Amino acid sequence: LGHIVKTIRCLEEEGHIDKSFREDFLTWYSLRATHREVRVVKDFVETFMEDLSSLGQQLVDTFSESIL
Amino acid sequence: KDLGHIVKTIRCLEEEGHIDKSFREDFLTWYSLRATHREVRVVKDFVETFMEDLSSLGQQLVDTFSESILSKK
Ligand SMILES: [Mg+2]
Repeated sequence: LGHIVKTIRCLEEEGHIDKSFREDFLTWYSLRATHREVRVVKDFVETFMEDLSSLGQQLVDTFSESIL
Repeated sequence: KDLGHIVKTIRCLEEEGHIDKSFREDFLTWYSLRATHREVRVVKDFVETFMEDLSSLGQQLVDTFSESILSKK
């Protein structure tokens, strides 16, 4: 749930969604999203968090290689 | 403009626990003083991909939410 909120705040701060959407989405997610819809959201966010992790590794690897 | 994207990306990595403060600081030093033009290009491409993925995620979440509304009918 923390990942969902973080992601949504990031999207808002970058201008991809507005405040109304942040509120509506998070309310829906917590209280009205079905088990299937939650699974859909979680998979999208999970993929994103995995790609972010991978990016971290790539940056760390690039830095390290440059040093030796 | 790409510079702000790099800083955003780095903050994201830090806030998610992928890097620590020492790495962030060293990375900035490395980027400014030691990174080759190729290495800088590699960093910029990684960050661009991340900003595009973030945009895409937004669309996916908005579309999922929209679909959920329609399915109430
Ligand atoms: Mg986390």
